[PDB]
Amino acid sequence: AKLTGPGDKDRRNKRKHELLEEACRQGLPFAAWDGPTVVSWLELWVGMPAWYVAACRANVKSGAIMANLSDTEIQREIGISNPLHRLKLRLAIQEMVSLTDMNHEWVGNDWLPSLGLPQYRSYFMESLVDARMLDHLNKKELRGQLKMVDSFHRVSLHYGIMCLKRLNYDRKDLERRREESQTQIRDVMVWSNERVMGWVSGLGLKEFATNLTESGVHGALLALDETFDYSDLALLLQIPTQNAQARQLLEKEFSNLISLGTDRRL
Amino acid sequence: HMGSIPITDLADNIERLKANDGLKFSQEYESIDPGQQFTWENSNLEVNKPKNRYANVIAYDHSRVILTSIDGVPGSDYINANYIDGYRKQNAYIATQGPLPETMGDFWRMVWEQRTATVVMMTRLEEKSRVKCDQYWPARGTETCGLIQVTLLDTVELATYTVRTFALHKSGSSEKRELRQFQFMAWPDHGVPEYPTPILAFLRRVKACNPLDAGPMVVHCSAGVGRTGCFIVIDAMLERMKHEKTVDIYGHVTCMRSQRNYMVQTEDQYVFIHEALLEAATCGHTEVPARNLYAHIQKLGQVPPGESVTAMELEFKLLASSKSRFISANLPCNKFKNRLVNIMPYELTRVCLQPIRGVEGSDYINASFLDGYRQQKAYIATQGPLAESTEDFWRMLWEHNSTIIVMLTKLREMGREKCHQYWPAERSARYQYFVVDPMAEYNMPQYILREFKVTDARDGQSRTIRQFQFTDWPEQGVPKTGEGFIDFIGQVHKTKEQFGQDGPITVHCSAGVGRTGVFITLSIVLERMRYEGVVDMFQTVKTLRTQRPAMVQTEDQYQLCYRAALEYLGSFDHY
Repeated sequence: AKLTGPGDKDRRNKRKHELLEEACRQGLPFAAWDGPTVVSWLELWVGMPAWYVAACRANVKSGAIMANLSDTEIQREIGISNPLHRLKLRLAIQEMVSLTDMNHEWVGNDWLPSLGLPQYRSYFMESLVDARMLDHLNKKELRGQLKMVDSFHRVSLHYGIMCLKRLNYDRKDLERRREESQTQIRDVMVWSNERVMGWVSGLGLKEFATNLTESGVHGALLALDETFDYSDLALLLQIPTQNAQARQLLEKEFSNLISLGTDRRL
Repeated sequence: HMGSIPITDLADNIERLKANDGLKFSQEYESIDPGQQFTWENSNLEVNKPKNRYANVIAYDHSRVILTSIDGVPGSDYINANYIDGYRKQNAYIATQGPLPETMGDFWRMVWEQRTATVVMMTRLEEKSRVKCDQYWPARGTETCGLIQVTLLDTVELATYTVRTFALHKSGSSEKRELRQFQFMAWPDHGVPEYPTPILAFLRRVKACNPLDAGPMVVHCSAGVGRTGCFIVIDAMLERMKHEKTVDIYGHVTCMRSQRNYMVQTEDQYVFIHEALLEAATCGHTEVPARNLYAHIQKLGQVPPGESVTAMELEFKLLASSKSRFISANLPCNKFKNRLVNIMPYELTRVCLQPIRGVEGSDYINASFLDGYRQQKAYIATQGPLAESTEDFWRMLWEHNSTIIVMLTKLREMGREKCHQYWPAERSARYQYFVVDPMAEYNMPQYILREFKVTDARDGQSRTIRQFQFTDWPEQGVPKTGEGFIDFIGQVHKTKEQFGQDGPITVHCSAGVGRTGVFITLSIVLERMRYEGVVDMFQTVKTLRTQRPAMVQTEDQYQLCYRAALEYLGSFDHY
């Protein structure tokens, strides 16, 4: 960016932290905040689109009203008919009350592809799914709205989330752990789809590794699921059944992988 | 002309060459002759033959680029490449073939030893399932090609070209060199480009970024003689124009043939060079840095000496001055599918629907693909749907994964229909194969947002399609300020990003050219101004008009674009 202004990313990010600082400095609990205060909160910290914040500017006069807003009241005063958008909101206001980064862009552009699930990017982002919402996803919400009809992908998703909880949602810690496991066969729970593909081609199976793209195969699944053996992985690599040598290298090396880099009972 | 031409006589000369099925062009092109014999002993050596992509495209010995010899390895000095003189610049370019898998190390070592700062790639890696060149740069990180260690630092993808920045390291040395690569993306799979506007943009970008104190610029394509030749001669002749206001294409190609075989290897390419330079001679220079925009607009509103209207008007007239392209649009079976019978899509860039068996013209809709700042086919510009074309309209959005619509009119204005209500208001509706459900509707000061749930009745898959309707466009003339419209353009694109909608943005007004032009023009210009700090209005509209006729239809609409750009600028720090 050659020209800079208040519309930049870091400018809006600093103003966000400055309004928050101003809130927690003045001492006001969430329920005491003004009208203008909660609508600048919706834009900047929650990240709602302008049409939501317009309906909030016209219908919510205080944080007290907002906090007590029922599910059906949200739909008619803020205008949010989207259930996952509501969820984003209820968790947001809930977090603020109890307290008085990893947003949907991160989930969509970073996390999801590392799970080997990039296809679902559009739907997750359209629904504004941040990290905070992941454990609160219904089976109905996954199947329908987020289009995950493949049950394995929901499982793949499930173990991805479990991994995040194992790491207390620390993105910095996650990224570091991934870096330190690039060259060794240790702690595969943190392994991405790349790293797994990178592992597979290292065994001498370069011709199948690319077939793990959009497969939902990632390290957290291998490490946390006991029902997942080499045969599951074999057909996800689209390995010919008659190919006995491959299904040998894979089986042996899959055993080395789990034994050396997980805590699984096999 | 077999010699120098003043640029004022260029158009007339091109006309004479074109006459009688271009008899004169052929005779001239066929007569090009260096008038000497050459040798290519090094290219024919048994060890170097595999280093030639085409056996019949070789490097003349006197002008070939010689690499340093590697002890113990015969043929270490060879790469299929030759120096090419530029305008008043000796060995200004290096024409080479696109590297083979086994000459990639040689290729990079040439770049090092020649102290090259800029590589120009005139091809995509693959065109029509045919390999034109092998990828020789790392997609990510650092790779080692022979003795050179290549590191990808930065990539910038724009619609017609990509820029990559590399850092080079040679083994045994602590020296670090920077190298930028410019890849051209808008050369068709067959023949020459229909328009010279994109290639001219590319050259201007390259001239701007190639340091004045570097080694020769490497230019390559497939064999390094065709597209490579065209780039080089246009670049040289642009410089000659800048200095002498003449051109000697025939002269320069002749000299180039003394350095490498077949430079400019087809006649249509020879013609393309002429046409490109005619466009450059005609359009002048219209880019202005943000710093100078205010004064520039003041200046455009003035009437030059000996003229009758403002520079703005003249500039606008010039957009039209650079003119059977409506084939499907004129088919009897499709005429009623055009809201205005005189506003039709170009055949090359029109949006096509999957044909339906037995129904002639079921593949047609009055809509064109338009390029964005960063990607091609970023916008679909179409007319305000007719009731006749509503079913087709929904089918277009589905077949082309467009999930954001932009409406720039009311349903009726001035007592006439601008657009049919193609969407359900209160209850569901079935439009042939598709079921459209009204999900929500949000009223904002200067626009309305409508969300739909579209379902394919064939398999049951569904998408959310969103429509942004602008309500504050005056039914006579243009907005006094662009404040509201700029914000609208921001919201539409902010939505595309925040919701991860990868498909095109469908834009419509009445005929799909006036207000739609303004929307798309400003979408590109405002982003380019934010990231490059420059404004090229004329070039932006002129590019658009090569993809759909008459984009930005009236001068007050053009005036509006300038006015809005200045307003957007005011919202930045320095300004």
